[PDB]
Amino acid sequence: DRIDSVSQLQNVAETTKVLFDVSKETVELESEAFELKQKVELAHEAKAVLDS
Amino acid sequence: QDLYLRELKDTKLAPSTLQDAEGNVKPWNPPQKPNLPELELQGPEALKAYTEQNVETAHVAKESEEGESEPIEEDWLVLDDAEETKESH
Repeated sequence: DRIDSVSQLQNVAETTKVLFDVSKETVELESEAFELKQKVELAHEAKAVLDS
Repeated sequence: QDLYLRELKDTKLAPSTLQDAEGNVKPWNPPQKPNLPELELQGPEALKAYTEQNVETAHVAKESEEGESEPIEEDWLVLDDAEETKESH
């Protein structure tokens, strides 16, 4: 039974490193379009005033 | 013929000073000038908001930081809590 328990995570821990790696960027890489959000909302009011 | 020409001429007397020229307006007692080009020129921005969205307030986006760059007091606690979870896992 302990053969299976050890073999459950024989391949997991090293494959979780790239998992832990990429998950960090994919979470904390949302700032570039956050600034684009600032200019996208800047565009809407620019359209809004001229439409007004 | 004349009855059209004279009313065409009439379009060059009564409304000629109205919009064709800027001689105010004779038939009307209220004036035409201090309504649209000065009071209602800001009228479109009297309907919307001024000095905030017509100026448009191009504002710097508020900057958000990371987890205070303080890993040692939380990563090991998370590691200690990871021990707690994996006993329950």
